[PDB]
Amino acid sequence: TTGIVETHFTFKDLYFKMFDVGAQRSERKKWIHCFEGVTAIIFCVALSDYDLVLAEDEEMNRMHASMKLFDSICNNKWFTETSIILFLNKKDLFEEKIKRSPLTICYPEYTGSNTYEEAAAYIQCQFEDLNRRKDTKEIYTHFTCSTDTKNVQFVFDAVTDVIIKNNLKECGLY
Amino acid sequence: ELEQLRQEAEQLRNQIRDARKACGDSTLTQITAGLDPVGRIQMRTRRTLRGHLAKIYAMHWGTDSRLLVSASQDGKLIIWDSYTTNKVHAIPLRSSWVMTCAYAPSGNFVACGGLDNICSIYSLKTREGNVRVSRELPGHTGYLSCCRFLDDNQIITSSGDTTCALWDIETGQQTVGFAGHSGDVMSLSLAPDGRTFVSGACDASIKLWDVRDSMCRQTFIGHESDINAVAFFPNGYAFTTGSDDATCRLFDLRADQELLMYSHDNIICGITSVAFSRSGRLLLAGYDDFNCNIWDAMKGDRAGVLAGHDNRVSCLGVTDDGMAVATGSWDSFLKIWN
Amino acid sequence: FNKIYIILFKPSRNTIEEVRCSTAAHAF
Amino acid sequence: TLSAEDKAAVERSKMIDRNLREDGEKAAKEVKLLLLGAGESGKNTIVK
Amino acid sequence: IAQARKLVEQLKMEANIDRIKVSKAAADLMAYCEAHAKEDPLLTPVPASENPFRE
Repeated sequence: TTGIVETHFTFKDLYFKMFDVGAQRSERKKWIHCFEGVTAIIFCVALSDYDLVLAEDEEMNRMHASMKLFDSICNNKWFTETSIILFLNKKDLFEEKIKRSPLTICYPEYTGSNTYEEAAAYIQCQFEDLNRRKDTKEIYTHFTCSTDTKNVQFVFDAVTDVIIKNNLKECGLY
Repeated sequence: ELEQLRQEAEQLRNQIRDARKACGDSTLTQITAGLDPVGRIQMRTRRTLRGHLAKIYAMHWGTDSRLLVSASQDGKLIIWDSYTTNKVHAIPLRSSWVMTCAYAPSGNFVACGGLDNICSIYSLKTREGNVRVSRELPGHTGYLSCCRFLDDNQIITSSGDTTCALWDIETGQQTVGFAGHSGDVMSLSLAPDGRTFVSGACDASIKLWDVRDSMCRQTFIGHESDINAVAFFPNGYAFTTGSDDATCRLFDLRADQELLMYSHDNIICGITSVAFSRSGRLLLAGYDDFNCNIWDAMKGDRAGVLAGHDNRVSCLGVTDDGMAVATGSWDSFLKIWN
Repeated sequence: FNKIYIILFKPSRNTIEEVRCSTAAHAF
Repeated sequence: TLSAEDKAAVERSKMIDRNLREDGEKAAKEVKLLLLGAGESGKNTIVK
Repeated sequence: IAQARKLVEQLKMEANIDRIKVSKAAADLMAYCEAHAKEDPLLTPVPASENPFRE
């Protein structure tokens, strides 16, 4: 059935629990305060979606919608001290499609070449600059893929950093 | 002839509005001006209930006016004997994202729901000792906001999929399905006779339904924001509503319009819950500013404050004998004022 | 004294971001 | 001073509270992460 | 378009609701409040001897 999906896994003696709420097709301003006390918010953004367009509007890049959703959930009144772990996915499809089409299709003021690195850093910067609260929260960004287990390692390290910094703030030492 | 249908609907709305205007010959405050004020009302925290380790989102008294149930985001459903503060049961839950609970009018069952879009029925009396699940009610595609019992075999639920529903507990299929709102239905209030019920939604409107027909009978507007809670007047022909515009409003069924608004200039936060007293004179409403204000329902002047919660006053309930009030907050503490 | 040297002269190191970046560099 | 049923209720309440304490202590030790994105956002792949 | 027809029919049904003037409804509410006032402890604090939540 639909609803929130709950996932458990143990990694280096830590029991990670994750809650997928993509099945919730309703107003998010009525249940998002339930997740007020979460260690981190893992946000997935597909890099290969700059060329694509959402069929609902036919003039709406899915990357712009991802940016809107990320900004909405980042600067929420409840997540004022919660860290966000960004996952820029499908780096390979981006690698070929940037060779085919420039990133100017999505952002009209890109002003750059068609190499993977410039566009990747550009999308990362455009996402991270949407963090208006640059004092009490941090964004950790990855590029995933690699068909490996480095993703859980990155999540573990980022969660450990979040926990340590939370303790430091609670002590006043940060 | 779609435009003809639009014109016909506009004509119907215009004539309904004309009837509503013609009904108005006075105001509730004008008639009640002669009545004597309640004066200051002061209640003290007699019993404080502890044990929840997260925000309490719901509660519901029992018909015996002694036992109540509390639901919290720690994933428990605790049943309290308020007289002695002794806990009776603590039901573990499949999911922790609970947003509502209810107590069967006989005392034999409880219900809970939340972000799993499932209503779950728990039988308090068991030959197995544990309060194990007696019934699951899938079918909603949104978070389940409220739920109430008609009898041991009938339950009404509302949800974020913009529809309410009646259920056959033994069958497990919905008998009657109420659609017609345009936003997430957030609360409902069953009448004492059990034949009708009102339900307010994020569409800034309330609708009155009869549970035999799945056909809306009346629709009330007037609020500017989401309807967070509704309570139904003891007489049976009126009901109050709280909302995010920091106001409560009293609607009368037999006049099909408002009768009074309860607000003040020094209040800006929204209302989380409203409830009436036994006679109906008192309107107790809980706010986001950690306070439960009491209004003279017949005049609109504030008559007291219940303070002592450190966080949002989520839920509010008055006993059937009308002797005490119970408040539950995000600070994980239930209190009993009396 | 060293810390004083940081606070008055070279005051561009008096940032929350640098401190959090180093504490991340601890075990990340 | 107290009835036998009253003592039984008291010890039942104490057992319930002790179990609640154990469950809270257990629930304290895990990390809760909120996963967000879109269907075609690599969300399923990152869960993988 | 069928939704429009259903909406029109529902509005027709709601139009024919028999209504009353504000005066009678207000009188009924006030009469109920006055009639059931003595059995409302939250208004009339009952003595400690009749209070089962006494401290």
